[PDB]
Amino acid sequence: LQKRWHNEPLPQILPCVMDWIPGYDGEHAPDDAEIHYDLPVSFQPPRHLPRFVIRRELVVGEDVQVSRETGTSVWRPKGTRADYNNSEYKKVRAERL
Amino acid sequence: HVMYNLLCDNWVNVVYLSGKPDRISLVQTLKDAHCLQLAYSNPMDRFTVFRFLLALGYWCFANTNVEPEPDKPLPVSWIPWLEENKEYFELFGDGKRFFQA
Repeated sequence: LQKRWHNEPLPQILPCVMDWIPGYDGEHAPDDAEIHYDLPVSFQPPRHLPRFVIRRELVVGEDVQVSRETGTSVWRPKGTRADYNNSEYKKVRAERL
Repeated sequence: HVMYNLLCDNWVNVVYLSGKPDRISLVQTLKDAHCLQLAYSNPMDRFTVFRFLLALGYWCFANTNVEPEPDKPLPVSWIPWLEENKEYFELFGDGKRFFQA
């Protein structure tokens, strides 16, 4: 589960929608199954057929592991304040002198 | 001529609980009314289909005096009664037409 920034709020539950599965034990459609009209047959004279749809849930941390964002989002100008104590500047200054 | 009866020809699209969509006629629909579901894209279409089915059941009960029971396919002596007057459900006929003038 990808994230985008540091304080990105997250849901504890991830609902999922799945197609119903045959198998002749539960050959009849269950009670908690809804019907969706999204079985395509044709497209130019568009034709759709019913399809039984089941619903389940998932929980973050036990099935899906939360990932982290890559790169840098917030952009700031460099604006490096000059320092007169590090070694590199102390040698560059003597070289200029 | 042209023959097209409501009971004889498949014009009702349903879906069985086993997941197989199909198109069937009127005689098969009420024979297995306990194993399928009406599937129409527009909700008004399936509402009017159910209303016509209810009105037909009301008429046949009025002329057979049988009250339907739950979980049954349908009460017996309803399919043969609808087959008795199969000429009344005529479309593109000669003198007798269904829902026409």
